[PDB]
Amino acid sequence: LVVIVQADWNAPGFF
Repeated sequence: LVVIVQADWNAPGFF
């Protein structure tokens, strides 16, 4: 749900 690291549930980051 953030921008850093691979990608989360929707956003391109976990951090």
